[PDB]
Amino acid sequence: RNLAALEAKISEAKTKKNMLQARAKAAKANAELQQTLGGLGTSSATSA
Amino acid sequence: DPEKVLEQAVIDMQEDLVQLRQAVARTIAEEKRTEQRLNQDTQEAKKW
Repeated sequence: RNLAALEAKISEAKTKKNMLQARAKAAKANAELQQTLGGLGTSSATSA
Repeated sequence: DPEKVLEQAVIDMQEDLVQLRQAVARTIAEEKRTEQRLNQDTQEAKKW
């Protein structure tokens, strides 16, 4: 029974951590994309 | 001069559009993967 419980714990922890990390990476990538969209610097030609 | 400044801004935009296209492709891939995962999980539930 301890082995069954430990296997369940290991599987759930591994899969949940992996998916959480993947989703956090996707979210930060999306935030970076939004920043770049707002961070466009082509307006510097106003100096010329 | 303003000519060079705005010209460089246009060039940088040429890169930025490609970067955003890459981000869109990544998002498409992620959504496809999650769709496949949920779709196969629903079938595993029916098997159980």
